[PDB]
Amino acid sequence: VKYDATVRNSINQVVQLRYGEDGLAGESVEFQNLATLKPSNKAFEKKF
Amino acid sequence: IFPTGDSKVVLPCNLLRMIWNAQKIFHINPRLPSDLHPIKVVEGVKELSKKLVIVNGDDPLSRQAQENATLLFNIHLRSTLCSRRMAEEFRLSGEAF
Amino acid sequence: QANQKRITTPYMTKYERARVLGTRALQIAMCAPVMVELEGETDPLLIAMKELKARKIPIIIRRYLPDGSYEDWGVDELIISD
Amino acid sequence: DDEEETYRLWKIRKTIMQLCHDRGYLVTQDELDQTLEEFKAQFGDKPSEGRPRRTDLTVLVAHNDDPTDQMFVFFPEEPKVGIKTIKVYCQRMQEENITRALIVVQQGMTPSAKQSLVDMAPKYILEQFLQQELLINITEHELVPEHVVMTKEEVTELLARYKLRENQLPRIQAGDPVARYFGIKRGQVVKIIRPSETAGRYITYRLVQ
Amino acid sequence: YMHLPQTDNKKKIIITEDGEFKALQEWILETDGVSLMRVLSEKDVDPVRTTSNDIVEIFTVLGIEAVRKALERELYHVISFDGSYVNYRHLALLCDTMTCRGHLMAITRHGVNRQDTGPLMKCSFEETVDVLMEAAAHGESDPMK
Repeated sequence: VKYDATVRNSINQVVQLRYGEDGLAGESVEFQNLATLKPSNKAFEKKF
Repeated sequence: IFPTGDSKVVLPCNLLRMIWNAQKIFHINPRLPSDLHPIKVVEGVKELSKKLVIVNGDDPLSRQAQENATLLFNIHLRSTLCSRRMAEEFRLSGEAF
Repeated sequence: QANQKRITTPYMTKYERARVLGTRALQIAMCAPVMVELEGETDPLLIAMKELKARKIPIIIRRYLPDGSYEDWGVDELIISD
Repeated sequence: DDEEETYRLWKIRKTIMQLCHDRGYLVTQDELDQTLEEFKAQFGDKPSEGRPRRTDLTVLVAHNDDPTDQMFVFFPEEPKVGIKTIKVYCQRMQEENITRALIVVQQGMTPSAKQSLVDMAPKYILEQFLQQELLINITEHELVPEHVVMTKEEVTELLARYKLRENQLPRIQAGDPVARYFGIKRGQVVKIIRPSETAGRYITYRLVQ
Repeated sequence: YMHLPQTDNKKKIIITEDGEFKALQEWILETDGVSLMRVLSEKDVDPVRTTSNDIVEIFTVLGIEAVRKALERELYHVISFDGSYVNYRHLALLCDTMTCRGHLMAITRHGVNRQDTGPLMKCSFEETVDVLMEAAAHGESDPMK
């Protein structure tokens, strides 16, 4: 990762625009739940 | 974006854990009503999300790239930090927010 | 470059943290002046870490952009991740 | 028989209209949404010496910004295109004074025909497609994401934004089916918008060569 | 082969009128050998969700972005079969870097050695005297990066 936060090769060829398509390191990332995809339309309207 | 109902997804910082920490650090009572106006939550989320920078720039190309990179965390952030969820199950206060 | 038009993540990462904490501590090891008051410790690593906490490190970091143009950052405007 | 041939020609025409709309051209909405009954109704019924003769199924369609480019897609009747067919097809160009056109090859074509098409002209741009290639839409597939072709000013704005050169961008072959589908010359840059399960939506830049 | 799938990966998942995801069991077909180019052209198959295992044929039919996505799915399937999980970032990196040259980069002596990179990094991995002799004969320069 160069200092422009772009993943580049040895001869400066772009592989990823950002690390992991988002620019975030993998040490701190956690397993989470969206809780928006799974509820139905009635449940979504009731809860939000 | 997500088919097959795969709700499990990796995000940087675990929102429910920090909400629970804010509950159990400031000793708030979920039984009593809280003092937190909904637009404080609204523009708190809006003013927060402008300071999560990945693609830093001002031109619309970098703005679109930053929105694309931040989109999943933003779309989870607005869902978790909604006004109704806060008013019902989290019951956080102003300085807690 | 000038003061304006200066873009890089302002969080001083762990690699340059280790590099600065090594170089300045070796400068104590080669009897350089110490930028902070110290209270009875002799390890250059400990005093270098203490003055990195104090943010009084007298070197600057020249960061190589992949385009080729350099970009100079000091220590006192970079903020510690810890 | 006639039924399978009508289905094949209907699918090929629908994919050709989808190609023209994805490239962006004056395609009418009901022309893109044509059923099999409508195709049997308006461009003839049964093939093999019926009203479809693989000649009247050609399409002429112009660009949104300026109606001059005007592809005239072809449909050769022979299983193979031997050079005299290409000669009469390119003689039909200057009578209508058009630049772009396409050929839908049924089975295959000669090495000498391929040679003549590749070294034809930079003023007579001609593309090659197989018949069975047009029974499916590549962009309609789940695996293939959306491709958007930029203009040159967007490319130089991108290169000014990220301080990159043309070599440093990721590359995609000119023989790639998507690049052939969009009909793009070398040196252009396509915008690819794929979804990701760690960032939601990703934008990927490719430069053809 | 004909079998109704039980794992939710190969099962039909659509949205409904109430907005709830519903598991629909639909007939699927698994074959031996790859002939995808004529398979999607045939009557009554779905031209959207049909995939395969081979990489060269899916390169020749769809495109390198389909190679990217299919290579992602196949590597994720072969790693996460036994229950061991690995982060997506490394998979995305490897799948981009084997598709960033316009063709299938094979991670073998014949694939990585054919770049415009430095010859000295080339000679650190296989055919070491041959690529150094190539660099000496062509006189190509190493930009030392």
